[PDB]
Parts: sequence; C-alpha cells; structure tokens
Amino acid sequence: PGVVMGLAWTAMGGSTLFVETSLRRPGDKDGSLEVTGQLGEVMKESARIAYTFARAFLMQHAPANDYLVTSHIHLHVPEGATPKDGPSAGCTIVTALLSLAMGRPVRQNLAMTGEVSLTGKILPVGGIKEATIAAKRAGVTCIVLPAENKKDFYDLAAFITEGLEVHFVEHYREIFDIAFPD
Amino acid sequence: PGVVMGLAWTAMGGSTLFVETSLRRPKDGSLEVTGQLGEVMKESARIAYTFARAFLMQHAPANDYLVTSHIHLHVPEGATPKDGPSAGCTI
Amino acid sequence: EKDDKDAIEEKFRERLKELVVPKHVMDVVDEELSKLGLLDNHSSEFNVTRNYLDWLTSIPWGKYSNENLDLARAQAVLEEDHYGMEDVKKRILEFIAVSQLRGSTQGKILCFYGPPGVGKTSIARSIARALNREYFRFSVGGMTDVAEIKGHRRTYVGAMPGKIIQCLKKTKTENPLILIDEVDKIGRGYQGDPSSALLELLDPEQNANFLDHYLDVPVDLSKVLFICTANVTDTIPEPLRDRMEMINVSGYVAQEKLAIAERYLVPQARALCGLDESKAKLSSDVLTLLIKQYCRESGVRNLQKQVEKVLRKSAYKIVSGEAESVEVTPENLQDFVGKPVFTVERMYDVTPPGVVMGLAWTAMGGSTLFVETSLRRPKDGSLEVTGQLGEVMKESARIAYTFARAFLMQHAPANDYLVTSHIHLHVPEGATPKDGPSAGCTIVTALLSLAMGRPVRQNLAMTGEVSLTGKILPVGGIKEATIAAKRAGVTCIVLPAENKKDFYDLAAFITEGLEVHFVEHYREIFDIAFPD
Ligand SMILES: Nc1ncnc2c1ncn2[C@@H]1O[C@H](COP(=O)(O)OP(=O)(O)O)[C@@H](O)[C@H]1O
Repeated sequence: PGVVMGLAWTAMGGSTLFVETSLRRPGDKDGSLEVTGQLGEVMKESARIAYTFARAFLMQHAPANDYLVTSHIHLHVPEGATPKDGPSAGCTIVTALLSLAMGRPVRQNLAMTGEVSLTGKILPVGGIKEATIAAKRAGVTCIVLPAENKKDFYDLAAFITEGLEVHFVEHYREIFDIAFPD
Repeated sequence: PGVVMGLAWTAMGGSTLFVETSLRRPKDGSLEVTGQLGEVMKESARIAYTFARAFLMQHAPANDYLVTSHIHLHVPEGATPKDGPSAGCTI
Repeated sequence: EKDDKDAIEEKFRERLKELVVPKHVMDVVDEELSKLGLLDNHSSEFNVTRNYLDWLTSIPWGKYSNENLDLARAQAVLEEDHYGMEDVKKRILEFIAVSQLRGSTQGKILCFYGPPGVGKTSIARSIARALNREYFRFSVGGMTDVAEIKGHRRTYVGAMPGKIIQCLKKTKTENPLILIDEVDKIGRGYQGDPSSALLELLDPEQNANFLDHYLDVPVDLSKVLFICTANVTDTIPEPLRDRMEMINVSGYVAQEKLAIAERYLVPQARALCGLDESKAKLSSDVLTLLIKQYCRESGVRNLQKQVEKVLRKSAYKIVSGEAESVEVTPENLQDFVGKPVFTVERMYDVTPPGVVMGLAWTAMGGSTLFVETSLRRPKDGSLEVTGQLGEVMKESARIAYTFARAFLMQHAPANDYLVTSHIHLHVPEGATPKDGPSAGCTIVTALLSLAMGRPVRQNLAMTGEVSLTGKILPVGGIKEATIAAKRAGVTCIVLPAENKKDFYDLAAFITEGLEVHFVEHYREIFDIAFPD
C-alpha cells in the first residue's frame, strides 16, 4: 500500500517509475507532504496539485477519513540520483496518496500516466510510444492513459499494442474504480 | 464553481486558459499558486486575492470564506510557462 | 602597361598638390607610389596598392571648411531652424564667440541628453549649417566591434577604412561636425570593448593624434566639434562622462508641442508628401486633439508619425478624386487616424482614501505614478508591497512604513491602525518595472490616508525620498516630473526643498499655473495633503 507503478519517458526506450509514500510522523494542526528525489520544478508543482486534489477527493469518497488532512506524508520516487521532471506522473501521485490513506494496495500489474489538474481532470501527456514500450518490458497487464491520447496510442505499430489492456479516462473518478475495484 | 475561463496570448495565436481554485484544507487564510507562473503573474494573484477578499466584505459581510479558509489556485497545463498581468480579473 | 601606370601616377600626384600633407604622410605616399611603379596592372596586389593610395590621397590634409564667425547670422539660423532649446543655443553662441577670440577654428566635445523626439539629432544638423560645417552621423548604441571605428588591416581582403576615415573623404575637410548617437546605450562585450576607443576620441590630449587600422598614420582629430546624444546620463560610462560636457534637453508641454507641430512638423510632412498649404489644411484643434488623445510621449516623435499619416491619407484622397482639397476638421479626424489611443489622462480622476498620486522619471520621459493601499485582513501588523519594485524601491517602502507608524503615535495616539492591521500596498501597472526612492514621501501619505480614512487633496502630486526621521531628500528628474505633472493636469505639486534649483530652471510658462510647495520635513507635507 502506498506504492504505485508509473510510466516515464527515457531516451533508452523509456522506463517505468514507482511512487512510494510513507508516514513521516506517527487539534487545528494540519499535515504536510514532503517530496524527495531529483524532481524538477514542474514535477514538484504537480505533486502539490495532486496533494490538493487527493485531499478533496477523500472528503467526497470518505468524509470520516482524515488521513490526508492531519498526518504527515513523505513521498519519494526511487532512483533519486537520476533527475526527473514533467507532469506525466500526476495521476500516479494521487493513487499513491489515496492508497496510503485508505490502506489498500493498488491493482497488481497496473501502470498509469497523465497530467491531472486539482479538479480531477486528466490531461494528455507526451511520449506515448515510449511509455507503451516500457510498459510491455515491465510486463504490465493494464495501462491507464488519458482519453486525449487515444489517437497517439492507436497510431503505434500493431506489434507493440496487442496483449495490453488499455484504459482511456477523462476524470480521475474512472481511475479510482480501476485502481481500487473492490 | 471556482473555475473561470480566461484569454491568453501565445506564439501560435490566441489561447483560452481556465483558472481553477479549490480548498486546500477543510485563523488567517492562505493562497497557494501552482503552475509555471511568472513573477508578474504571481504578483497579480496576490493583488487579485487582496481585492477579492476586500470585495466580499462590502458585498457579503457575513461570508468569511476568503479570510479564514485555505485556497489552492492552479492554472492548467503546468508544463507551459505563463506570465503577464493579463489574467488578473479572471483570478 | 607602364604608360597606363604612368598616367595613374601623374593624376594621383596632382590630387595631393593642394593638400598640406604632413611630414610623416608624404613618405608613405612615395613608397606606395614606388611600389605601384614596379607592379603590373594584372597583379592582385596592384589593386590593393591602387585602392589604398587612393584613400590616402582622398583624405584631406590641412584643408579646413570655411567657418562662419558671425554671431548675429548664426543666431538667426538657429532660431529659424528650431524652437526653444535655449541652453543648446546659448552653448553654440558661446562656441562661436570663443573661436572669434582665439582667431582660429577649434573643436569641443558636447553631449545632449534627454527624452527621445526632443530634437537632439535635428539640432545637430542646424548647428552644422549655422557653423558652415559638414554634418556626419553615426551610432554606437548596442555596438560591440571596435574595428568599425578604425577600419581593418590593409592586407585583409575586402577591408575598408573606418567611419571617421570614411567621414574625411565625404566631408572633404579636416573640420567636420561628427554626431554620435545612443552613447548611453553602449555595453560591455566579449569580443571587444569600444569604450576605450571612445575615451581616446573624446580626450582632448589623445584625439590630437588618432591611429586607425587601414591608413596606419596619425590623423589630427582635434578642431572637430564632437556632439553626442543620449537618453540618460547614469548609464553613460564614468570615464566617458568626464570628457563630455553635459547639456540637458527637456520635453515639451502641450502648448509647446502645438507650436512645434504648427511651424515645423506640419510644413515638413506636407512638403515631403507633395502637397501644398491650400490643398491640405491642418487646424490647431486637430493638432491639439492629436497631442491630447493620440500621443502620450514627452517628445514629438510619435506626433510626427500621426501627422505624416494624415497627410498620406489626404494625398491619396485628392489623387483618387474624392475631393480636390482636404480639410482635416475634428469631425472627420477618425477617417484619418481612427479611434483615440488614449482616453484617460490619469487613472484616478478622484483619489479614494489610501490613494496618492506620485511622479516618476525615466529615460522614456516623465510619467505619473499612483500608490494604492488596502486592508489585506479585517499581534503585529504587516505590510505587503506588490508590483515590479526594485531593491531600492522596496527598501524605501520599509522606511516609509516605519516612519508612518512613528508619525501616527505623535499625531493620533489613540489610532493603532498602522500597527494592528495588515496592509497591502500596490503600485498599479505591475508589468512595468519600478525602482528608486523617488516615491518615498508618496508611500507615507498613502499609509497615513488609509489609517485616518481621509482622502488626500485632489490634483496633488508629490515626490521625494524620505528618511527614517521624516527628512525629505532631493530626487532627480524634476524637469521631467514637472512636465508629466502638467500633462496630468495636477494643480498642487510638492517637491523637496533641495530641488528648488531644478524646478526654477524650467521655462516661465511651465512653472506658471502650478502651485509648487517646497518642504524639508514630512510635517509640512502632512498639512498640505490634509488641510483639516
Ligand atoms: N523645437 C523644435 N523645432 C523644430 N523641430 C523639432 C523641434 N523639436 C523636435 N522637432 C522635430 O522632431 C523630430 C525629432 O526627432 P529626433 O530628434 O531625430 O529623434 P531623437 O531625439 O530620438 O534623435 C525632428 O525631426 C525635428 O524636426
């Protein structure tokens, strides 16, 4: 729980990244989020946007849950030596925070990517070909992509697409059902 | 509610941008501005926040939403940098 | 081949007979002529020898333009060629008088600085005409290469002498008038620093012998009137400032702009458009309307473009056959220029509490400034400053805030607004960067007006640096600020007492109609801003 596999663009055929969340610390005080790793300014901002939406999404889904409001959460992307940037992992951060807050592991062999706004809308991201190739190399079964990237995904070669269950989403509410079927 | 469409200038012509605000937390309120916003755009948010806080006093005195609550302000497409006081009234 | 070369040698020798060639130059001619004698016409080096020797013969040696030394005639030329510019005209008249006493031509280094469009470049042509000199103009703003000043090496293929050397041939005299433009806009460069070359040009000791890179011989650059133009003096390099004599040209008020447009701008644009006075008519009201609404600069550069546009459309109208004669009345002005560009002279017609009008000065020209204060929130208060404020400007706000708190204790002890409230201070037009302690006293008035809830006296503009104890310090650009204040239609202007010299150096009509107050401490400003 608290670990979600993501997709990243790399010159060496792309790669898949992970997002790890953990409790940093065990009445009006509020929690805080710390982001570690060589994250760029755009990537750091996306974590703040994801953190705000994750808090808001929790009130509607589970008002009694106050894990994301009071607790202090540490977010780390492993392999900190390599620099990371881009809003690609915005939706991955939301799932990691939600999984940690709800204490439920995300669906196995599931990878997601795509920029997310603080209202929950999923925005298209570049490097669809690299992300899809890295997903197959990582041996994932389900891949979540923005709905606006449907043309990019279907423009790829036939032999790098079959065998992959791809989900196209517009809002994070659809990602929540896929990530946490229950 | 909390989302307003604005107008912007780009190299490839005009563009339309949205301004979305949300509650950061469920006694002084604070405003956080996200996105690759420039110094001029960041300052215009402070001016807009001050005026909107003052405008509510003369319009809805009983409404204390802006003075106490914590509001997060984000302009979508965070990868693309933005600057200018053009979006002052949209905020 | 030799016979053709012989004719080339003979014609070149004839040209140098009139010139008083220096001792070290004639030997250079002789050796080049000797090399030309033994070189064939088809040789590549023959062209270089032929061209270089031509340049040496073309440059005058000891030939001086016939200067005019009549004070009355020169003054009449200056008055008929330009309006105003008394300080510039006085220096030129004094220049002629000194030359008369000396009994021979002499040179000087002069600098004209002011807002663009004032007439710095145009007066240079009038001065040369009055002085019976030759006018030459070149610019150094944003220039990084020093080779342009002195040319390139002779052995280099496709190399030409420098602009000063090129100036000598075209002017055909050793006593020309040289104009340098955008001196304040020069900057440091990686390839080379032309500031060192400019220092030698403007140094009376160094310019006596100037070394180029093509002719490779010293040239007497003295006895040459050097005129340089700039927008501001602060950005001019310190060593260059000392060698230059600073003469200030200020902007023009609305009544001054109409006189320039009626007498100079309109006739010049009409003449170059092929029209006549009878066919094309521009009244005073349309010219007044163009200045008030279609222009905002302190100069007349933008006004000239608007006037030229009107004549261009009028010339097209008569050619197309719409009318034999075109009269530009205010009713049909929109058919020529369109909707007015500027509709409001000032952002705040009536200042609410916490709003005080200020004055700002730039290289662009004078400008008006506003300071707005508001309650950011309904143990210790805080002040937030917005806008593109510089480091100096932000610090002045801190000084003003501290003094404003102290002033309220001694004036309204029961009032704790400035200590127990969070106040946001904003200077509108946040896109434009702002810097300088000029608005120090303006910030104090804005904070005091907001705390007391009393609007400041209408049509009042103030400027001047304020100290921690309340002392008012002098500020620069008083002339530019006063012109902008007059354009903004203010009635009362508050200035530091140490700036009295700058304010009274303005023209009589500019000062007239303005209620100026000179202060040394902010206590006097409080009474003026808040009479009750
Ligand atoms: N007092 C004046 N009398 C006559 N013409 C003037 C006067 N002031 C300005 N002008 C006109 O305005 C124009 C100003 O342009 P110029 O001075 O060359 O710009 P800059 O100052 O940037 O070099 C000139 O062409 C000049 O004819």
